[PDB]
Parts: sequence; C-alpha cells; structure tokens
Amino acid sequence: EKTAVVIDLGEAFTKCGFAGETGPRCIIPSVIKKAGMPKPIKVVQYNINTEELYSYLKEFIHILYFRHLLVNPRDRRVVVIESVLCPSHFRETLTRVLFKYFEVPSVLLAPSHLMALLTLGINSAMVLDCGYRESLVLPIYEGIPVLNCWGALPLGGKALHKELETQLLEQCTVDTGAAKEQSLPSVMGSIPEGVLEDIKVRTCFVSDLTRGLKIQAAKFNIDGNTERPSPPPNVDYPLDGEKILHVLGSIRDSVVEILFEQDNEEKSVATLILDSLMQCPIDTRKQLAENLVIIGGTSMLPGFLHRLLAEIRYLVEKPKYKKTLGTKTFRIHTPPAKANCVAWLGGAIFGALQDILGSRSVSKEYYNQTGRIPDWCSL
Amino acid sequence: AALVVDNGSGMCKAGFAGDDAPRAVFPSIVGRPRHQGVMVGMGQKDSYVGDEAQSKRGILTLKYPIEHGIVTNWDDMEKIWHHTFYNELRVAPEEHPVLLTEAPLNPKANREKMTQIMFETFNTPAMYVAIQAVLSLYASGRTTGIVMDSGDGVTHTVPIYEGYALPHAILRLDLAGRDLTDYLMKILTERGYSFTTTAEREIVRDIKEKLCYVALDFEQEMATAASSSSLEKSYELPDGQVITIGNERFRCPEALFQPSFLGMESCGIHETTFNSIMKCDVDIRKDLYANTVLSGGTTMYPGIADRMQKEITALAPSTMKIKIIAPPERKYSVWIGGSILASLSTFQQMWISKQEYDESGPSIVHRKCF
Amino acid sequence: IANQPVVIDNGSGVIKAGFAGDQIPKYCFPNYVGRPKHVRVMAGALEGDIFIGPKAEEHRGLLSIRYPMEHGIVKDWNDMERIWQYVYSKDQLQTFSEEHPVLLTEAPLNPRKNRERAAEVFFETFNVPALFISMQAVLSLYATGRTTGVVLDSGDGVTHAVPIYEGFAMPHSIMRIDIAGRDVSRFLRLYLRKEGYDFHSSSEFEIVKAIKERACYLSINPQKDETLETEKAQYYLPDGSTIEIGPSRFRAPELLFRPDLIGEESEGIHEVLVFAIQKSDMDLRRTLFSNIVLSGGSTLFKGFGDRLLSEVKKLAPKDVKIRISAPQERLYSTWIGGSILASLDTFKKMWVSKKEYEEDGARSIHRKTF
Amino acid sequence: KEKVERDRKKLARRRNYMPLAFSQHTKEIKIEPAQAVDEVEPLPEDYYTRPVNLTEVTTLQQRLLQPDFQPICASQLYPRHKHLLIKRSLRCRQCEHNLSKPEFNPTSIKFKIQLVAVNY
Ligand SMILES: Nc1ncnc2c1ncn2[C@@H]1O[C@H](COP(=O)(O)OP(=O)(O)OP(=O)(O)O)[C@@H](O)[C@H]1O
Ligand SMILES: Nc1ncnc2c1ncn2[C@@H]1O[C@H](COP(=O)(O)OP(=O)(O)O)[C@@H](O)[C@H]1O
Ligand SMILES: Nc1ncnc2c1ncn2[C@@H]1O[C@H](COP(=O)(O)OP(=O)(O)O)[C@@H](O)[C@H]1O
Ligand SMILES: [Zn+2]
Repeated sequence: EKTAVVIDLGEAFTKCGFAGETGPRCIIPSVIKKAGMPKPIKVVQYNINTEELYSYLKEFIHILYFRHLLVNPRDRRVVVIESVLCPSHFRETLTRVLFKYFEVPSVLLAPSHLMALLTLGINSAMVLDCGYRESLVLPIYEGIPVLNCWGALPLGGKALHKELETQLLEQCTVDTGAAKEQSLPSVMGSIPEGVLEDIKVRTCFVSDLTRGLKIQAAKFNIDGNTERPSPPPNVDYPLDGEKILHVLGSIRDSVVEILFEQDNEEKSVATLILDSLMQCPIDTRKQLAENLVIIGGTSMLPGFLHRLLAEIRYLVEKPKYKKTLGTKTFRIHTPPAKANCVAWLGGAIFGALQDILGSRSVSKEYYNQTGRIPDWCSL
Repeated sequence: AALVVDNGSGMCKAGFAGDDAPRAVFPSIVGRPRHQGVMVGMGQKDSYVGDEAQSKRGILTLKYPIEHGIVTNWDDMEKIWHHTFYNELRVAPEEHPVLLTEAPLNPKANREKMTQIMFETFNTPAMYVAIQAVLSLYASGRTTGIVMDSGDGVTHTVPIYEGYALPHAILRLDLAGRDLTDYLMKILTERGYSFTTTAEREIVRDIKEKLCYVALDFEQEMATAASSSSLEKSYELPDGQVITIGNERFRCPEALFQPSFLGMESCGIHETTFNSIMKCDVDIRKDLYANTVLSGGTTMYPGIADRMQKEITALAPSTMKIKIIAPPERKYSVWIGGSILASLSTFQQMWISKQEYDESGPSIVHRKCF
Repeated sequence: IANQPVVIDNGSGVIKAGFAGDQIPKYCFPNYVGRPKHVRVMAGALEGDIFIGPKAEEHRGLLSIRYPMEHGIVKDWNDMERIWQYVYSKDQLQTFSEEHPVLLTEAPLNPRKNRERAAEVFFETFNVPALFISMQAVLSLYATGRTTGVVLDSGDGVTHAVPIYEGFAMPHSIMRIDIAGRDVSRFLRLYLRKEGYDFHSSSEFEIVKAIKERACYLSINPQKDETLETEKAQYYLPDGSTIEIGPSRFRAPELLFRPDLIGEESEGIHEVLVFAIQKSDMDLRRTLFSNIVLSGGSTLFKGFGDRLLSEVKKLAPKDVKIRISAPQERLYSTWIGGSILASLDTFKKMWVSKKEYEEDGARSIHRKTF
Repeated sequence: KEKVERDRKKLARRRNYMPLAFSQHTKEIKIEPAQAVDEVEPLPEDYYTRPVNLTEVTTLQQRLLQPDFQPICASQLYPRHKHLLIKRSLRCRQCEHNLSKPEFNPTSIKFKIQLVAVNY
C-alpha cells in the first residue's frame, strides 16, 4: 500500500499533503486563475449549477495533485476532510470529480470535528471550528458526533473581513501621492479581499474582556461622555504601491468585537459553546466542559483563546447558564499542530491506519455500481 | 471448583463457589450507541456491557435484557454471560460447572432456553437452576421461615418449613425496584426536575438508593414534610446542577406498601407476605411469623424492617410475636446462599450433566429444578 | 360574576384567546415576545422594546424573537405576563380581566410549580373573579362530541397521548414526549443548511417554521422517495429570493415518527399512541383503537393520517379496526372544547373563586383541577 | 484490533454456523491524553501602547509557506527548501499510451514520442 493523500477544501484556504506527517505539505488560497478573469474565481461556491462547480473542482484538484503534490491520482487513496452539514450537491460533486475524472481508488468523507479530536488523543471533547464562512461547534463524546446538539453562527473570517471594510470606509485616511498628504476619504469604492485579510492578520488583535466590555459600551454611547479606553497607535498600510492607508487605532480592537458582541439575541462565538453544552445529555456535561478544542484560522488571531475562555466564564455567571453550567471547570486543549492545521493532522493520523481506512472508505467499484455516497441524511 | 451466577434483573452477581462475597458485581445492561450516518471515531465497541456501559451512559441507549425476571432478548443476555465468564471472572465456562438463579413462578420457556444456551453456546459441564428465595435462607443459617425477596425485577414470597417448601403458598408480585425507579421519575417531573432518557433513568436509580427511606406513618410524614423543610435533602447530579427532592424522598418507597400509587390494583409487600403465611398450614404459621426474612436490594431501604413489622403485626393475631430478619448483606443474600449450596458435598449429585441433557433434552430441567 | 368567561389556550407556538360564546377563537396570535435585534440607544428606532403578535409580524426582520414557553413549561414568567396582558389589550378582546372569569389549558404531566405560578399571576397581577386549569386532551373530546377517545395532541412544544374511556381518563396510561413541532422546525433548519441555505437568526427561524408549514409532506415509504429524484419545489421568501428545498422537504417531519435518526432518545408519534392504548386495560384496547382523535397543529402535515394508520397497524394486533378521526379544525380543536365546557352550567362549580384561593391556600388550584 | 474483530465477524457470517462454539473464544499500548490548561497565556501588554512595524510582522502568503510552525515575527521565519517541479505524461481513456518525455528532461526540449493535433 501507498501513503494516502489528505485534502481539506475550505472557502479561504485548502490544506494538502500525505498521511503520517507532522503537518500539511502545501496550504494555499482556494482559487484558480482562469484566462480572461482579472480576479481568480473561488473553487468552493455553494448554490450554483453542478457543471460550473465540476469544472472549477476539476481545475483545482489538478493543481493540488501535480504543482503542489507530485504523485499519480489513480495509484493511492484519498482522505477528504469536510465539515459536518457541508451542502449535499457540493460533497456529491467533489466525490464525482475524484471517482470519474481522476479515477481515485477510494475517498473517505471524515467530519473535521472528529478528526480534530484524534490529534489530542482524548476520546471525548467539545470542538469549536471558527472558519471563514460560519463558526460551527459540535460535541464529540467517545467517537460519536452528537448532531442533536449542533451550533453555528456567521461570525468567522467573511463576517470579520466585511466588518473591517465598513469601518475603514467610515474613517478613511489615505495618502495617494497626488496632494493627498491631507486625509482623503473613499478614493477607491471597494477594497480587495486580499488586502483586508493582510490588514486583519498584521494590524488587528483581540482585546481583553475588561477592555472589550468598555469598547462595546463606548461605541454604543449609552448615556455616557467619552467612556472608551486609550487605543493603540495608528499603523500606516501601503495600498497598490503609492497609496498609503493610515489605519485608526480604534478600528484594530473594535473590528473583532462583532464576534463577542451580544447584540440582544445573546448569540456570540463565546455563547455558542454554552448554548450547545446546555442542550447536551446530563451525563456528558462535565466531561465535554473539561475537554474544549478550538480549531480554525479565525481563532489564530492574537489573544482570541484568552478572550473566549474569559468571555465563557463571564457568560456562565449570567442567570440563563447559571443554573445548569454554574459550577463547571472549563479547560482548553493545546493541539500539537497550529490552530489552522488541526483538522488536516487528524486525517493524516487516520490515513496512516491503512487497515481501517480501506474498510470505512467508499471504493470506486461501489460508486460506479450504486452512484450513492453515504451521508448522515436517510438512505 | 464451581461458579455461582445470579441473573438479577437490576444487577448480575457472579463469583466462585465457597468465596464469602461475589467477585464481580456489575449492572445487567447492554449499551448500543445513538449512531447517526456520520462515521464513528476509534476504540469503538459495537455493543457495550455493564460497568463499561455505566461509564459511557451519555450516548448509549440502556436496554435491560431481563424484564420482571423474564429474559425478553436472549441475544443481549448471551452478551452479558460472555462479559461475566471471559472478561469479569477471567474463567473458561467449559472447565467449571455453572449454577444460575431464576425467580419462582416464571414462564417455563425461561428455564428451558436459559439451560439450552449454557449447554450448547458456552458448553458447560453441568447446569442447575435454583429459586432465589430458597438460596436466601442459607445466608442467615435458617432452614425454617418465610422470605420476602424483593428484587429490581420482581418480589416473591416463598414459605419453607424445616427444609420443605410449600409451592402453592408461593405468591409473585410484579411491583419491584424498576417500577419504583419509574414512579420516582414521574413525581420528580411533578416537582420540576424532568428525567426522560434511559441514561437519565440510571441517575434517578442512584438518587433512589441514597436518599429514599420508608416512613413508619405515611400520613404523619406528609404532615411534617408540608410544615417543615427538615426532610428535604440535596443531591449533586453527574452535572454540577444540584436538586432538592423534598417529600418525594419517602413517597417513592411507599408504593411498595400500597401499589394503588403505581395503580396496579394489587396487595402490598406487607399484605402479600401475610396472605402467603395464611395460605400455608395452620400449625407452621407460628415459625413463619417468628422467621420473616427480607432479601434482595429492594429491602435495603432505611427503616423498611420497622414499617414491615408494624403492618404485619396489625394484620396478624395479637398473641403472635413477629420478628423481621434483616442481615447487613441483603443485596448479596441470593449469591452468598448459592456459594454455601454449591460448596456442600450433597449438592454434587443434584447437578444436571451434559450426558443427562443430551439424552433427555432441555425438558430435563423442569424435573430437576426444585 | 355571570359575565361571559374568557377561554385562553396556552399553546407553546400559538396562544388562542376569545369568549366562550364564539364558535371559533376570534383572536389567535403567535406566542413570542419581539424586541429590537440591535440594542437601541438612539431615537428613530423601534420604541417600547415590546412587539407582540401582529405588530411583531409586520416588523419581523428588525426584531429578535424569544419564545417564553418551551416544552409546555414557562421558562421566562415576566415575558408570559406581557403576553397575557396583550390578550387583554385594545388590539385583541378589548376588556377588563377583573370582570370576566378565565380558563387555562396546560399540557398533561407539567410541573406543579408551573400551575401554581400560572394561578398566582392570574389572581394577583390580573384581578380575575375565578380560574380553572384543565388538560388539553380532555377539551379535544368535548369539541368532537364523543365521551370515549384517545387524543394524540401534537402541539408545537409537546406531543402527548391521553386515553379517555366513557369520561374516565387513566392517569398512568398518559404518555408525554418533548419531540414536537418546534423540534421538527429545528431539524428542518439543519437539513436546509445541508441543502446550503443558512437561517442563523432568531427572526430567520420563524421563516423555517413558515417553510415547514407551507411545504413538508410525509411519505408512506421514506426509502422509496429518497431513491426517487425530487422535483425541488421552489419556495418564495419575504425578501423575494427563491429556495429549492428538495429532499429536506419530506425527511424533516419523518423525525416525529423516527426520532433516533437525528439522535434523540424518544418513542415516536406512532409508538406513544400504541403504547398509551397497550398500557390501558385489555377490555378497552379495542374501543380505544376504534376511537383515536388527532389534535394540535403538528398533525396537519400532508399525509400524516396516511402514515400513522400504516405505522400503528403493524405495531397494533392483527385484524383490529383502527379509526383515526381527525376533525377539520385540528389547530383550533383544543379551544372549541374549552368554549363548549365554559358555556355549561357545571363549569360554575368546577372553577376556583378568588376568595377561595386566599382562604383555602395553594392546593385549591391543584385539587379542583380534576 | 478492529480489523481482527471485523475479520472474525465477517468469516463467521461467511461460514453461517450461527456462532457455533467449536473452540474456546477470547501486551497493551496506552497513550496518556493531553493535559488541559486551566488558563491559556494572555495577549502580552506590549501590544497595547507600542508602534507596529509592518516590516517586522510577516504577511499571510509568507506565513503559510512555512505551515509546520507559521511564525508571526520575521526573525523566527526560516528559509524553506525549493519546491521540485513535475514532468507530465498524457494517457487517454480508450487509447493506451499517447505522448511522454525523456529521462533527462532537465536542459532538453526533445519528446520521446511527439504527438500533437498541429502535427497531424
Ligand atoms: N441501598 C439501597 N436502598 C434502596 N434501594 C436500593 C438499594 N440498593 C439497591 N436498591 C434498588 O433495588 C435494586 C436491588 O437489586 P439487586 O442488586 O438486589 O439485584 P436484583 O436484580 O434485584 O437481584 P435479585 O432479584 O436476585 O435480588 C436495585 O436495582 C435498586 O433499584
Ligand atoms: N495564521 C493565521 N493567522 C491569522 N488569521 C488566519 C491565519 N490563517 C488563517 N487566518 C484567517 O482565518 C481564516 C481561516 O479559514 P480556514 O479555516 O482556513 O477556512 P475554512 O473554514 O473554509 O476551512 C482565513 O480566512 C483567514 O482570514
Ligand atoms: N397547516 C400546518 N401544516 C403543518 N404544520 C402546521 C400547520 N399549522 C401549524 N403547524 C405546526 O403546528 C404548530 C401549532 O401548534 P398548536 O396546534 O398551536 O399547538 P397547541 O395545541 O399547543 O396550541 C405550528 O407552530 C407549526 O409548527
Ligand atoms: Zn484515442
């Protein structure tokens, strides 16, 4: 047998490499540069025609299997990591591309949350997945994902990128280099997603709960006269060479707060753990609480894990969660690989198990016969 | 060298003949997971059993294989016996002969199919089925006297005088520990604390065992429960959440003494014990009043013996002296009897062999049962 | 006071109000409190911080929906007081609560604290002449006009099966499971995300309930419809955008009849009906199968009666007549029953007066319930 | 263990003897599960009231090229080995061979089997 390849198709970035390795070999933006198109189209797009999606995935998998990885597709197996409740037609297409065009031996559709649990070694743990599109949580108890007690909110990368763009356009101060030393607002109508992502990573950080709670009430201005903490210094960011955008200190520590803002509904990234944990079985409560896992690149943002764990323990004392989750000890697990590449590492650890892989995985001979991929929906 | 294996509906007590207490005591349950179409993680057992299923209660649907001392699912019971011999006891069933326990006045198919498995599946050298009540007397070193062996599955009253049992005087009542556990859920749901799932029912059994106690005067206890909050005790769940059960503490075990609460329309555990003695011969009644034994774990309720004495004394004549026999080890009263029986050299002859089973069939058990 | 009594159904999803004289409930509005989604500091926004029923439906996308009652139990009492205050508003009824007496319809086997607090509010906050808490199941029979009948009342919050024979309800044979219409709405949202349409917001949960109510058919065989390629019927949203539901349409309400699929440990809607009949005495079983009544909104699913009949038949004994008599007004059946009950002169005796509650104590409401 | 269990289960189904007990039925590796920290390290107080030089911190593109330990600072970021390129050979569905390249494709523009639509 040969070392099975691991792919993990995401909206922002795709993880790729081989099984039984310390981390992924290639990690790249999930896009393709088609002739005529100035900006490259995104390879994973939900709610489009199958033929157009088929062509994009055919183009992308080709780049992964030749330019990034150097190996024959037909020779060795595949371990496709994809999140639970991934759209039906997308997963059906992705398999149909691998089985028909590339003619792979067998694909294994592992849920990202159960794979993240294997990397630690613990059999039972709560898993939060703060991705690009949606920040999803799914309790895993001793190998069994509990779909009953699922939770998701659109407070990921996309929702954060959009919030940054909005704030920058309000307090817009750019030095074009054409008598634009004076503050010039909205010279460009929209900012490209590639720039916004680079600003987010380098400039913006996650504030402490004490400082963050003041920032929330400050921008609200709820019958108070200038009750904001002192912001960090303003950082100057180059746009397309000559144009120098002066990023305000307030924007850096306020953009993140949309994730941890209550917004009346009581629906934050913090609340989603406690909302799910309260809905879980009464016996499982204390085991899941003690074993928390925080995967996804959105949680890589500096000082996110401290704010989350703090915001949890504050929301615990709130009267809604005070009865059930009152006297619970919330402890976070530190996975071996980085927060972005926890999902991938599980699939590699699973891919190294050649004996179990072949049995669980769906063979091409079965797919060609039936034409029915197994899912958590009815058969 | 011989094995005693009590097949109780609540807990399966198994061990070696001659030993003081049973070696392996685990809850008699099979844990099948609430699986979706999503793939399962590693270290996955298709069906968990006993202490393993008791650890992984959260996800697994707990299904008791024996219901009212009748084996409903035999495939499940086979998996428990496989966990009993191979894993728990660490002994081959082909080497040692196995003594099992059946409740009295059970269906004939139960004893028939029980022995068939032991002889064919496990290939045991000898197999003897015994009445739980008959064994329970040996524990107290008493040949004479009636027993009120109330289990999780059933409660039965077997009067035995001078080492001779009265079969027609035997009375069976379906009211037992599991019905009380089911009753305790309903009245706890009336207070506020809702328990629905099979895993939650197991937590309600832990609440029952620890807090619940038998009241001497129920009407007097309800008056004190209403006025003062002295009887109200707190219990911590597996979750940090704590609950204050209140009057429902002593309301649960009352169902034993008056089944009207459960709504069975039958005689109480006190009244059935009296009725059984009255069905017996007039002469021997004296000793049965003097030697009334309480066996099983449904007679480990704090102050059942005091309430039992009071209720029997009222029904029974005034001149008679009513003494209730409550040994410290009531839970293991069925097994400890089995250990004494199996050890005795006389019992060596009473064993049913494979040769005897092969020639006659499984019907031989009905002749050499009791 | 002789002035006409006000019937009010405490439906988790939709509360139905009106006078006892009316043949149908004039005022029935959704049971949820509407507050502005964005925390309003500024002027020119939604004022009051309270939007109930038709006002909420108008400005739905702007507000944040919070249901005060979950699984036939009141979680937030402050919210429920505002809802009952809106029942006695200029919008609906337009009367004094102090003048007219009241009839509540609490689900069976609810917490006793739920009934006690419900009475306290209606006696203290509103100055009611008299109050009477009743079972939802018992009313449903008055509406149809038959004494004997099992009532499978599938509401939004709770689905319960109560067997009543010749005006006698067996309280032990009652069966209650939490998997109701609201859970079907929750599971449909999950399958809609599996089709690729997110409804993350609490306002966006309301349109999932609308999608369910509009387009969701129960297939007689679920396995055949899954293999068959779907039409993918388009539904139009409030904004104007179209969504192709496809296979999610039929495999969402299936979770009523088979709740193990998602991973919820419950019996199922076909099972609770049969179990409730089988739990009752053997003589009545035939008549209770011969008289089944569907109540509540979570029976109006297209081909519910067709599936239930088939699923009941295989579980029920062979060659037994099974008549599932659904009225045309299933959603409003529970209220019509109360409206008839309230009109009768016997109701004058049944309810508890305000002075009675002050003197007798707390028990007054509980003891007069039945 | 699962393979042996699945094999034993499968050969028992294939045999179709209804689990007939002919013979007697029935070293361990134990990993310690990772310890959960009570409190994760907070964001350093330096980040508050300090000028951020965009030269010192690394962009996403150059962060992600070193995935095994993607470092925020530039001083941590080490140079990775140069990525090897591929020499493609085409094979059809119906037809077998089609075209291919030599064993010394480095500094060579020669095809072992030249085939193209413009050349027919
Ligand atoms: N200390 C206790 N106090 C009250 N109830 C108890 C106590 N211990 C156990 N119980 C209850 O009574 C039952 C006793 O079961 P036990 O361990 O005696 O096995 P069993 O299945 O009843 O066996 P057998 O029928 O042979 O006696 C338990 O299932 C539990 O519900
Ligand atoms: N190392 C990093 N540091 C900070 N932010 C990151 C880092 N890597 C990714 N991110 C951000 O978090 C997001 C993570 O998305 P990712 O989990 O890779 O995608 P998906 O959820 O589709 O699988 C990216 O879109 C990016 O904005
Ligand atoms: N026509 C319909 N088709 C399908 N489901 C419906 C329909 N009407 C109502 N429902 C469902 O039933 C619920 C109404 O329950 P309802 O009968 O008001 O309960 P209750 O008896 O507790 O008042 C709605 O919230 C919805 O989920
Ligand atoms: Zn060709």
